[PDB]
Amino acid sequence: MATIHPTAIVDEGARIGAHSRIWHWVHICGGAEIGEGCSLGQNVFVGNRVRIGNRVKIQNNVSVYDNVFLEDDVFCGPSMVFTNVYNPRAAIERKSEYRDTIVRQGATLGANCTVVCGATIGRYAFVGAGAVVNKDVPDFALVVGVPARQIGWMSRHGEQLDLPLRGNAEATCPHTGERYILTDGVCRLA
Amino acid sequence: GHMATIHPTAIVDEGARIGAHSRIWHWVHICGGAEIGEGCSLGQNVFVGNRVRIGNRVKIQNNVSVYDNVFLEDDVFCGPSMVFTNVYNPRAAIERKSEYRDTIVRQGATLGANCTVVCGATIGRYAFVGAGAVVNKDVPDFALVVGVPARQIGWMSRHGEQLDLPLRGNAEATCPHTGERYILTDGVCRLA
Amino acid sequence: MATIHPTAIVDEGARIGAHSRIWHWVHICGGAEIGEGCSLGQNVFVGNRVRIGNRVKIQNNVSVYDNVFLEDDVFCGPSMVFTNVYNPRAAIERKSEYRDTIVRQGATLGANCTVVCGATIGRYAFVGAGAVVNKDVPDFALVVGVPARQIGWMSRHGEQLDLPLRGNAEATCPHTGERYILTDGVCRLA
Ligand SMILES: CC(=O)SCCNC(=O)CCNC(=O)[C@H](O)C(C)(C)COP(=O)(O)OP(=O)(O)OC[C@H]1O[C@@H](n2cnc3c(N)ncnc32)[C@H](O)[C@@H]1OP(=O)(O)O
Ligand SMILES: CC(=O)SCCNC(=O)CCNC(=O)[C@H](O)C(C)(C)COP(=O)(O)OP(=O)(O)OC[C@H]1O[C@@H](n2cnc3c(N)ncnc32)[C@H](O)[C@@H]1OP(=O)(O)O
Ligand SMILES: CC(=O)SCCNC(=O)CCNC(=O)[C@H](O)C(C)(C)COP(=O)(O)OP(=O)(O)OC[C@H]1O[C@@H](n2cnc3c(N)ncnc32)[C@H](O)[C@@H]1OP(=O)(O)O
Ligand SMILES: O=c1ccn([C@@H]2O[C@H](COP(=O)(O)OP(=O)(O)O)[C@@H](O)[C@H]2O)c(=O)[nH]1
Ligand SMILES: O=c1ccn([C@@H]2O[C@H](COP(=O)(O)OP(=O)(O)O)[C@@H](O)[C@H]2O)c(=O)[nH]1
Ligand SMILES: O=c1ccn([C@@H]2O[C@H](COP(=O)(O)O)[C@@H](O)[C@H]2O)c(=O)[nH]1
Ligand code: NA
Repeated sequence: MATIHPTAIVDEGARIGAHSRIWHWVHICGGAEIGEGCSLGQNVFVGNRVRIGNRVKIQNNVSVYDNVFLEDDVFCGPSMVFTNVYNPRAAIERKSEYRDTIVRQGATLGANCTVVCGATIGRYAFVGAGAVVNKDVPDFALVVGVPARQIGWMSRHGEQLDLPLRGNAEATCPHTGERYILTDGVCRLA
Repeated sequence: GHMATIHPTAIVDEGARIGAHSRIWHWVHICGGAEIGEGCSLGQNVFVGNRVRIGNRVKIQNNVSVYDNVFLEDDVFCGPSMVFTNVYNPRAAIERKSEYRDTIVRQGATLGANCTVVCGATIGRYAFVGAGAVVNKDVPDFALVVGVPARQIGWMSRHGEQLDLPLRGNAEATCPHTGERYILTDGVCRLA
Repeated sequence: MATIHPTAIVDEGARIGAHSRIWHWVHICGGAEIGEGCSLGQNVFVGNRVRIGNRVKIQNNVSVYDNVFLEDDVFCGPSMVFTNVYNPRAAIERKSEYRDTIVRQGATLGANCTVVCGATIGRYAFVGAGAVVNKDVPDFALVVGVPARQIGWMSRHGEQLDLPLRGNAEATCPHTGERYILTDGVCRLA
């Protein structure tokens, strides 16, 4: 019962869950699987070998290529960019050499960021606008820059935690008060 | 032949106000609340939201989404695939319509190709944002800013070439193309 | 001769060679010349004063504006960005001041990179994802960053060569055995 703009093209075979919204001039390939309550903005593209979970918000001009997997509650900001071939050359087809990109639950991919294929983006990570991610991003990490480097940690709500990057510590979300534990430089929810 | 108006493939929703002599190109979608002035150009796959005002002689290149809460004064230039935003710290599971921040671009400013403006910034008159920069703080009138994140490296004339003015302090410079005079007062540049 | 998606608009006059594929909602202007075996992805734009060679792969959301020239076997990654006016101001028409961008054979332009007009990108150069190029890129140079700086040398195959960044040296691609010579910091096939 997904609603699909009449100008969108959803190829036979594609599966789109209930309450999803597909906007103007979107193309979804027939292999694609998209969950419930998603939103796909103007000119989105989705390939065949793609799984998108529930409540995923994909803004305008995002191309979700083959070998990209988005867990539930992922946010893909305006004009952010995925890839699936690491070292493309026009003369050499590298279909068989695709690298996976996995975006874990609740991660936010800022506007106009780019993700080099092969990276995993952890749960509730936050990739600043314009960043170029070329390594794995820890759960809750705030990363910015070209290439992206970690400068802090972000709570689920989306504000920085008073927690060092390394070692062992604990902190609370400035909004909800919920506690996070850092152990050897890895952040988790308590 | 005849002058282009609004390409037939564009979708201009009922209620949109578009001024005379503006050109709207292929597969543009303009929402019903928008207002767009005279003499504007909107490139391929532009999107324009409802809560948007665009002045006169605004040139918006391909693949720019002028989302709700973005406001563009006369003579602004939005380069190819530059990107605006309206939520500072988006999370898919957190509704943030009530927390949008306005982005205001003042007269004559240039936003280079593939730059990004983090919401809430104000871009000053005749500012120049280099290609690919990421703006996350206000940009003074006439400032030339580049980089991720953007830092000021000079001052640009209205004509669009750097002025011989220091970044800080008091100074004066003249545009050699027009002879227009600029005055720097404690690091703030104005046209004389 | 090309295959053209029915939603594409290819203006009268445009020349597109055999075995080319034009995908959804692409607009090609009537002065354009595109060679054989090219692929133009979703929402590509091609201007009038444009020559694109053979086997050029142009991914989604690339606008090949007037005064951009792409040699054979060029790869333009997802949402990379060309320009033709150096210092745009909406009040001043600068058609007459366009600066050329020439991309030489086999160069790769990574996803979401940007090229400031006037640059020449050398043969088999490799511009990293997200870079902003504002100076000429040597043949075979690997450049990254905003603005782009050279960090190594890429073989035709698209893997770094065992060459110093500067100086005089030689190296061999392990995949093909082809030999490269670095002379005063200029790399060429022997
Ligand atoms: C649909 C499609 O996907 S089409 C295909 C489009 N694909 C792409 O555009 C992907 C382009 N790939 C890249 O940019 C890759 O990062 C490559 C090919 C440049 C990496 O090349 P490699 O030789 O493996 O270099 P390596 O990863 O060892 O990096 C060397 C240094 O350059 C840095 N670097 C590498 N790539 C980038 C980049 N794009 N931007 C900034 N820095 C970069 C690395 O961070 C490292 O520096 P550090 O040690 O200071 O962190
Ligand atoms: C339609 C739609 O708009 S959907 C919503 C899309 N919205 C977005 O993509 C916005 C993304 N937001 C951002 O990137 C923001 O800059 C945030 C959320 C990362 C800022 O997080 P904050 O915790 O407030 O960080 P803060 O602003 O204090 O910056 C900390 C440091 O990081 C730098 N920084 C922050 N963001 C960036 C960025 N995107 N790129 C590079 N540097 C950055 C700052 O400049 C500062 O360093 P400095 O002191 O040397 O100048
Ligand atoms: C269809 C269409 O094309 S519409 C037109 C769209 N066109 C554009 O968006 C082009 C925008 N132009 C630019 O970004 C240009 O680089 C300009 C105008 C900012 C250059 O301005 P100039 O005054 O000539 O500066 P200049 O080239 O001397 O550079 C000064 C310094 O800034 C750096 N710099 C210049 N532009 C950039 C940039 N975009 N990003 C990062 N650094 C930059 C230079 O590398 C130099 O630094 P360095 O000496 O430490 O390397
Ligand atoms: O002959 C033309 C002129 C313009 N455009 C479209 O208009 C945008 C703006 O082009 P230009 O900068 O020349 O704008 P104009 O001032 O001519 O509207 C281009 O990217 C294309 O989207 C086009 O398709 N054909
Ligand atoms: O089955 C397909 C194959 C390709 N594409 C479109 O073609 C572009 C380029 O695809 P690919 O790199 O696979 O290019 P090819 O060389 O196969 O034309 C994709 O981004 C889509 O726009 C598509 O819609 N369906
Ligand atoms: O009234 C609307 C709401 C949404 N959109 C399209 O949906 C995208 C997602 O909007 P939102 O879900 O972020 O509000 C917008 O970028 C645009 O593509 C519209 O065109 N009109
Ligand atoms: Na971009």
